[PDB]
Amino acid sequence: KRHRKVLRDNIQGITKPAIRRLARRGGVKRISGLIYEETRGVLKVFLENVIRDAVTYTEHAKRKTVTAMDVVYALKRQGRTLYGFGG
Amino acid sequence: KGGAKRHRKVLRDNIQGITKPAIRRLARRGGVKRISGLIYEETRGVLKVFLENVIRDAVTYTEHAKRKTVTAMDVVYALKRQGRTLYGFGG
Amino acid sequence: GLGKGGAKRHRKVLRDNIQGITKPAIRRLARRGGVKRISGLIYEETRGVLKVFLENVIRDAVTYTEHAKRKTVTAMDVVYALKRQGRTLYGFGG
Amino acid sequence: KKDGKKRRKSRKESYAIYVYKVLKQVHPDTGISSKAMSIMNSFVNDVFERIAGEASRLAHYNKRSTITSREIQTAVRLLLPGELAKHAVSEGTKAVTKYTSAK
Amino acid sequence: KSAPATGGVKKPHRYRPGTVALREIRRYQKSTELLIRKLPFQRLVREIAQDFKTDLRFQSSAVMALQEASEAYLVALFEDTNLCAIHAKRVTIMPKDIQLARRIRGERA
Amino acid sequence: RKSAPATGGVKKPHRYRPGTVALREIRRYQKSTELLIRKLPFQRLVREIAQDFKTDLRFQSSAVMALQEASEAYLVALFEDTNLCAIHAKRVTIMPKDIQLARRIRGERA
Amino acid sequence: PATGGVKKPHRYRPGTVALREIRRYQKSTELLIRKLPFQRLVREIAQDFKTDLRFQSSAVMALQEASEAYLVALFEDTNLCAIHAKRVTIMPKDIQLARRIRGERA
Amino acid sequence: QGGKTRAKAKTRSSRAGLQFPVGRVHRLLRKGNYAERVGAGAPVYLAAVLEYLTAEILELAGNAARDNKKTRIIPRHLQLAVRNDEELNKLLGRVTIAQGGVLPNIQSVLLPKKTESSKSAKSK
DNA sequence: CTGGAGACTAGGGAGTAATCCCCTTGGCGGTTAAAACGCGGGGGACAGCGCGTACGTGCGTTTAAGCGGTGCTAGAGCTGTC
Repeated sequence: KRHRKVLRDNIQGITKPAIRRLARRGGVKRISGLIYEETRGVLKVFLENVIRDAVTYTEHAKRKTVTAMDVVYALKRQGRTLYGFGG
Repeated sequence: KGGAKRHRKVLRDNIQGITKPAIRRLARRGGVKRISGLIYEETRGVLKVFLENVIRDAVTYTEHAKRKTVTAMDVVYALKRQGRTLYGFGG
Repeated sequence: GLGKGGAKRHRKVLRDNIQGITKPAIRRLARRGGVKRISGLIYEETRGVLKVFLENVIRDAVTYTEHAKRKTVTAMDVVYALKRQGRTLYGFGG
Repeated sequence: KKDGKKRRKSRKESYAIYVYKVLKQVHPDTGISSKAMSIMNSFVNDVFERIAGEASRLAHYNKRSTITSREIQTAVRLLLPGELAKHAVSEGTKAVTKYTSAK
Repeated sequence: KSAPATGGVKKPHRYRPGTVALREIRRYQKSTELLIRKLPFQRLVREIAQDFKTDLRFQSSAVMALQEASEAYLVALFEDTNLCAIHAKRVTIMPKDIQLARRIRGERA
Repeated sequence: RKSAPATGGVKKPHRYRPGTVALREIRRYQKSTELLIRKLPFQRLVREIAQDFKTDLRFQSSAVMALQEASEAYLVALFEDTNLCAIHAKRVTIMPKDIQLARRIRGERA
Repeated sequence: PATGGVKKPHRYRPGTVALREIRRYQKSTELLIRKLPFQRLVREIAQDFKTDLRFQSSAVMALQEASEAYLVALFEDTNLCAIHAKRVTIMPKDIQLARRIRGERA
Repeated sequence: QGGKTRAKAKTRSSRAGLQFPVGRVHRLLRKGNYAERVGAGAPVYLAAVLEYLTAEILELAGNAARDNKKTRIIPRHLQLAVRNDEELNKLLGRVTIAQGGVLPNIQSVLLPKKTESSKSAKSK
């Protein structure tokens, strides 16, 4: 009953208005069409580095669930420290 | 150049060694007058999957014989089992 | 004139401290960067850029020197400062 | 006991001698310049602190008072990328199994 | 009339390519919100992490923290990308700008 | 027979037209026996794949030749079927539409 | 033969020796900044922070090495900005932008 | 136990065939106050990792020395290795080597023709 | 080839290190139950490409005057002593 599906690219779930909103949040008047894919591509490489760091913390602690503590520890090294959710 | 000295990128390129003239000869031998551009990539892909299935059986034969060297007999067993029997090497 | 002129510097006090990095010197560093063309105003602007780096590294160095009760700044203080400045240096202190 | 000796036995933790031996053990007839010696002397010490910094932080996060091969192997994977991580741990587990196989 | 469109006529001064953007610029700077759908994002983090750990489990704080870090990183890239376009006598951010921004920061290489 | 790549001339209707050299190549390549694809680049491909499958593994000339010869024959036989798929439509160009149909009909990929 | 009357000098067109200077300088391993002017500059700056200070004659060398690498790397990043703006010259807005995208300018 | 070799019969470096001062690693861990306890197997793992990093760079430096036709390794050889491979660039992206110089970089406008690099087959 | 410091050993009683005894401590795996955010829904303005158009920017070339680097000549900060 534990159905599984071979990994298909669902990163395309990020839509153009979502990228438009992020661009408009950064004060962008017009955004190129190709960047819509690149922004998701940048999201992929940034996420991949984070989880690769994140899973190593969980593997060392033998804990399956992803803790907010473990995420901050990975982010603190890379410099992307996020205040909140940790103590 | 001893030691490990291994450089491994996220992608691989030894597949691309088989190039358009190599694919062209097979297409002409099969009588194909013209070949599309993306067939070159697909033909390389077809080669990859076909080789992978063959080696899977051949590897099991090689290790069962406690051999660190592959021989014509081992590849024949994999080829004969899969139905693509080869005559000319071994027997 | 080609000599015997009045624009011959002739002084080292209260001058040349910030202009010691002259036009060829900045060109030499820029050529080591591989660049092809140098703007005329880049030379004066580079003086301010170099100032912020020199001040920050020394700022950690002086505080390190005061902590060690020494009147002399060693390469270790520079290396320790450079570690937190994003420009690490290897080859000194050994 | 001293009383005539300069007693200039101040020691700075250095790895140049051990680095030089490694060079001879990977290149049979090759030399190293003393100028390049100072570069690698601080390099390995910096790598030691960086790796031990990961191990110390990892132990503190897990509320453990001990560091062993598990923490450092975690640190090696955590810092070293790609083939370097695979080979560094490969040397790492090679060392521990021979250490436990000695008297 | 106000904004007919329909079959089409030569439009007068209307919402020009930057006009609604300023409205969206004002709106997204007037308040703090998340501009990324959570449910596809939750699939995104789980999908990529499946290879490293099978049957990976997340936490409510973890997914939001990762989204916030990812969203801030993309915004931090946009503010650098937008300034690069103006440096190139352009007001539209283009893939040439994004290549330079990550390379100069060392992220690209 | 003059080619003259220069500006003068509007070319010719029959200058080894697309497929005519192929009609020459099919006769030449079906008149002799040989290995078509490159040998050494294929040898590296076999070694690289086996290296991931098994960390240490040696090879011999007979083994690699058998794998290459079978692969070339497998590709040639596939091209014959794929070209037969191509003739189904009013076209003489092999396309990915044909290779998907040919493989699915056989035991591969289905 | 005479003090005046020489023919047209063999002078390269503008932007030519840059190709020759590029190849020479990347192969070099020495500081391109004179040590003595740099020595006086660091003492003057440190005077405001500390009234009395000395140097080990190696920290001064270390500071020059870091400053040269900081400038050269910035110049390399600056060159990338110039080509992105369709110009060989590196304007003063390039360096200010280059340090803005990086962690500098703060 | 034993009734012989009541001295330094062997060192901890020779336990795993290593050449680095494993005992120094243990002392440095205690000196730096990384933790109140450091178990066995950590310094031997770290020493092997440090030895591997030392050997790979030195081998590349030796190979770079062969390119420059010099037996002894000048600091220039170190800079070429750390930047040639993406594996070593990540670790030392913000790291300077004393007297190491820089790599012979080139760009589009850094050429005679207008934004074209058709020249090839020689080192680039 | 003439000094000097470091890296190897020889020994001696404590510390940290593997080992192993017992009660309380955290994630997992199954159930649950009403609020919530997601699928497709159908067209509208509103803005990416791809031509202009209409122009102040950076390149292409030649003088110039100090500006780089080198010989002396005296001192000036930086190595080591107790």
